Amino acid sequence: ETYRLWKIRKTIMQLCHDRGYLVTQDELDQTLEEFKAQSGDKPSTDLTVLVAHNQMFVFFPEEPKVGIKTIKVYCQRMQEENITRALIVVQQGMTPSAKQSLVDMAPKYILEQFLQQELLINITEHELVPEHVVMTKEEVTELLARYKLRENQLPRIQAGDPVARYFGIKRGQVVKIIRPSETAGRYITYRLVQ
Amino acid sequence: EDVPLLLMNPEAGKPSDLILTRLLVPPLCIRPDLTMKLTEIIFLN
Amino acid sequence: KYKLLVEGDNLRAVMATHGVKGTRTTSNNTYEVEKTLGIEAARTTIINEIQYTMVNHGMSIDRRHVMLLSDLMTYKGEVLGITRFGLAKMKESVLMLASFEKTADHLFDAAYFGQKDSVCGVSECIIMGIPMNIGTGLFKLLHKADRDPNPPKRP
Amino acid sequence: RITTPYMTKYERARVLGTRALQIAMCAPVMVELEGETDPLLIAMKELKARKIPIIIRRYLPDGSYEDWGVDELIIT
Amino acid sequence: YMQRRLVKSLEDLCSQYDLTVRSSTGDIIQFIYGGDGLDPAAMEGKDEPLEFKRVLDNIKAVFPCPSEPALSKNELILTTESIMKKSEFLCCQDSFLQEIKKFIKGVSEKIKKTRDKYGINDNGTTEPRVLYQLDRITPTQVEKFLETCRDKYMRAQMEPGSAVGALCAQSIGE
Amino acid sequence: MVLDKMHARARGPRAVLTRQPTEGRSRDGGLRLGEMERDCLIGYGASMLLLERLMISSDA
RNA sequence: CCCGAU
DNA sequence: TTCCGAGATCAGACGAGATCGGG
DNA sequence: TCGTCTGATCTCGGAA
Repeated sequence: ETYRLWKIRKTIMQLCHDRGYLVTQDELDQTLEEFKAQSGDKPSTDLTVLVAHNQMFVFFPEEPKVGIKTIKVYCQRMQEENITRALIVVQQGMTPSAKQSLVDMAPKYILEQFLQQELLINITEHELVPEHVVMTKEEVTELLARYKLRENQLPRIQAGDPVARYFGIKRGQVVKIIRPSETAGRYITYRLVQ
Repeated sequence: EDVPLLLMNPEAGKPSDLILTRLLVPPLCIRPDLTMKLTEIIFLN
Repeated sequence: KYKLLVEGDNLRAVMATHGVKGTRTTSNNTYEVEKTLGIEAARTTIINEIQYTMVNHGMSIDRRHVMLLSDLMTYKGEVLGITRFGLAKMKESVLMLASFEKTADHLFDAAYFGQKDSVCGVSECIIMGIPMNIGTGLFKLLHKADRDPNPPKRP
Repeated sequence: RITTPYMTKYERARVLGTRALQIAMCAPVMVELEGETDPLLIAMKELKARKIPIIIRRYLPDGSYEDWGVDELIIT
Repeated sequence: YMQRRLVKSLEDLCSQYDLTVRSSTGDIIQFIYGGDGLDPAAMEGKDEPLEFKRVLDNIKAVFPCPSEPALSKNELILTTESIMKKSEFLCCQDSFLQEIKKFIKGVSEKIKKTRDKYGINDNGTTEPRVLYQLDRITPTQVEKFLETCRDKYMRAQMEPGSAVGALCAQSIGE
Repeated sequence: MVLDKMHARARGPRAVLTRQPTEGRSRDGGLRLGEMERDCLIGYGASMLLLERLMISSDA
């Protein structure tokens, strides 16, 4: 069962390694035996990560449907620690009034939301999903210039896409996609985000 | 002020002409049975 | 070796269960790959599930045709299927939509908005009788006769 | 200088397209022709001798252009 | 009907002159057409523009060069590097230019496997003279092999402005 | 028999409403270069043909 | 609208 | 007690090769 | 001829 309360912790510490934080390598890969230290207790929140950039704050609220009050439990410690980004990894989903509470408090703190079974597989290492790479601000200006393209007019990926929501991308950024082929393997495509 | 907010580009047309108080009849050169619907209007007019 | 195929739709609830390596599992419903696995996996299923059903019927085809059809179908954010409805979300010009289905609504609605369309593509340059810019009308030709920007006269 | 140095089949068609219609309006012929009365057959004699008074204006789609003489191209 | 819906969306695409494929409104669909910018029409079987086994045997038969040294495995990889970076092969993107190189070494090892069995190439003279016609690849051929595989690759590009989607709508619809 | 079906129309009657050539051989014909054959003429890339074939020699 | 051709 | 928001459940749309031939 | 997508009302449920 614990193949989750571990692989979720395995996934988000693959996730926030891809987003460019400083997770030490031994903290990244755990076998289940390294997580069997806590394995009997948590079925019958003791799981909350703070990592900083080279700072996000994940949450596993044990409530199935996270209400506004459950967000408000750590709205205050969000602004206490002066942390700017957060994650709320939920069990079932948010209550349909609570998702606005994210976008009401939009530009101050970020706090993206994931489901549990959305995160149980690392979609980056899926065979169908190619290697998205977020490009820098100067990597856009050498793109647009070479193709003589305005920022718009690039192929577009949604902001609520599962890989844009993975990599944590606001509007206006451009990902670089390395689609693998058979003759070349380096078929590179870019995508502006919506 | 509130004409562009209904997305009607007012250089093309304001909302007062979504309804018909006059009506263009098409020219005779593009109808040498729609004439019969025109005279049915002026009967009822 | 063993695998298991389902007749279902709930993809990420299948992808996340214990025992299934969710890194290697595909669908044939290109929307449930788009909702779950991003757009780029939804591009690769539209490549695959056409090239799977085309080699099944004999009927060999280049991938470069399907690599274009998929890449048109998913380049504006989400997978835009080629129906009457997907054309509205793909094209801006009216007469190209108006030459397709729903000629009544697409012409009145673009009169409600003040829709300035330029005349491009081929479904409008054929209607207007302009030489289309797709193909032989892309470039244009000059003449190579004797000319120069000359000096003027002293005034 | 960056586009393909091969004359495409859409450029050979229109260069033969308008050099036929030019020579069907009494243009000066560049090939000292040998009895061909079809103006299109004169134009392919103009192309193979590489004497066509035409410069292709190739439009990169941003709006910039790039000229190419029909002498300066590799026909098939 | 499915021919009609397909071509009423896909008609206004053409590969522009900077190899990009754009819509009528300027928006990019593909950055190169189909990854390599190659015609499916001119494309050879296996979705590859050359099928190098056929071209090399064609070159050996169109140009058999008698009175030629035909030494190999020590010169073949050396002539195929001296020719390949020689004022040319810049427009060949190096995914194709790898594919010649992995084929040339693939036929370079086929030579040494035969010369492993017999017939040392000490200077190109053994006493049975016929043995040097086992895998003859003499350097008049291998330079004509490259000047053909370049030009067959350069010719079978997508010609700019070619109604690329209109080819696609027929090739799915038919 | 091909005598009932041989047909050619150089330039003849046009329809009174839309000024295109008429439909039928009994009315001196003109056969519809349909919209499916429009895409064939698109896919060849022949641009100046389609202006000639759908504006010059049909509705000038 | 029928019929018929492909 | 309140209720503001949201998943559930009907009703209406406007599509569905191409041409040619004659009564 | 259903077949489709759309968009319009109800109701059991959580937050303040």
